[PDB]
Amino acid sequence: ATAKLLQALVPALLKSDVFRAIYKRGTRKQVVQYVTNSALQQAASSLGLDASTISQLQTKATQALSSVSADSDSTAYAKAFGLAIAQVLGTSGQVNDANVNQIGAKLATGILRGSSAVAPRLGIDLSGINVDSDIGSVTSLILSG
Repeated sequence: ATAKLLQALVPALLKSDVFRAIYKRGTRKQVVQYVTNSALQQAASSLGLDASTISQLQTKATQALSSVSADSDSTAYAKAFGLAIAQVLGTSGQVNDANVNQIGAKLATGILRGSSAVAPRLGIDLSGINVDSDIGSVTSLILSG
């Protein structure tokens, strides 16, 4: 399900105003790693995944983040999330054609909500950003677009 999983999740992250405000060009690497870890724990645990699968997701996300340059834009971070998620969940049995879009929407929901919950205390101002509407917009992209 790797292709359809990327096609659901990554466009949602690319179209998200929350994601663009948090995963900004030049963000300190430790700030990105922290928010990513927190967002993936929230998103993956919402799917009920076992702890070993979540650990593998966190390792793969760290490896994907290490490839993102300091001059890269938010688009490169969205792709890194997709790479790690598709590497861990694309072929194990957690995701198939019947649920791939729904899994993408639930992961996008958890990544956006989980990132927004911790970004302010890491110094990232989310003033003015309507997370509820942002999440509704990108899940609607996945289910209708």
